[PDB]
Amino acid sequence: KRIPRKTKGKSPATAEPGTSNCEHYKARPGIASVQKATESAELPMKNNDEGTPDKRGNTKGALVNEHVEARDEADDATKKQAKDTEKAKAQVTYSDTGINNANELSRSGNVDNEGGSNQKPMSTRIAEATSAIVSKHP
Amino acid sequence: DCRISFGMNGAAPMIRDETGMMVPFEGNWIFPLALWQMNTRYFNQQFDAWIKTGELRIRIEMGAYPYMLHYYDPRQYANAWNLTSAWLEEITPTSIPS
Amino acid sequence: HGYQCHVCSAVLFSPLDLDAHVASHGLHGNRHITEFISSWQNHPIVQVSADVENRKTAQ
Amino acid sequence: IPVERYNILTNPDAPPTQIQLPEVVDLYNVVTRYAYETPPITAVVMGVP
Ligand SMILES: [Zn+2]
Repeated sequence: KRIPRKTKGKSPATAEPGTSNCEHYKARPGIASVQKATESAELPMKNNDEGTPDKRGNTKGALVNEHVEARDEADDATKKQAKDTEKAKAQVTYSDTGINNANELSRSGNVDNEGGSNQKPMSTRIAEATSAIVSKHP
Repeated sequence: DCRISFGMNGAAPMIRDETGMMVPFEGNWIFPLALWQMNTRYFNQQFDAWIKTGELRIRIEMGAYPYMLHYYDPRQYANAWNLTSAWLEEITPTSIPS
Repeated sequence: HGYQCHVCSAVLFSPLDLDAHVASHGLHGNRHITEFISSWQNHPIVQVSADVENRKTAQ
Repeated sequence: IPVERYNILTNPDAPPTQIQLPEVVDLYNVVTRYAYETPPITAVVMGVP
């Protein structure tokens, strides 16, 4: 037996009564509508791996500041909110709330897990650290 | 409270009482109409074979129901399954026919 | 008419289909994940994995 | 041939499930072979009056 992987890996007696096919009863809330509504809630949410390292060593993601990332992150989620229940402007907004939330932070590739900045990736920093100290033949 | 356990290896399939008793598909039973309505399809395939040839009898408590009539000739043979099974099929969780 | 299986009251068609169905209950005759069948309407609902390329009446 | 590995062949008084697992790994053990079944989720759903 073989089962495929989803991800990419490392390498004439009787004829009884009772049965019928008439289908008199119809679904009162509607089975197809409840199917289509249950589909969207069935989905697990996405992750973010922002600030987390890859295999090579650097933190993946953008270069934008953390709070600016949180603000336009909420604005992009408001723009996504506007597309469902199609309107010009969204009604249930995430940005432009009446509350001052200015000390909020979300993850981005500006930082590493050490604490320092990430204008230069960790792979090139390690490469220059080990290449500052070499010596050749006579 | 009613559940239906299947019969295995020749045993008769049983159904549960309000007193918590398992009885075979035989005898004198009393149903409310709403029970048969809410399970009108699963009970047909389990019960209709035992009403036609077997010895099972059901009193369905309804109260009020509209009726129809069909006359037959007492010199000729007459059977009522083609009307009775049509009614027992067309019972629906929303509606019943006459 | 199509003939049924007495355990779950499902409208089976073929003897091979019945002998494939009864193994879900556990008897041995002579694939998908969930099998829910109702009691007041003729509409069984089954679930299948998300990568399989067909979904002909399949969740 | 390493006699310290093939224990239950060479030891005349050894129980068949004795493993010397912290000290030496050994081949020729006694494995339990299974054949299970994984049935699908099933439920007959019936309404209450
Ligand atoms: Zn079955």
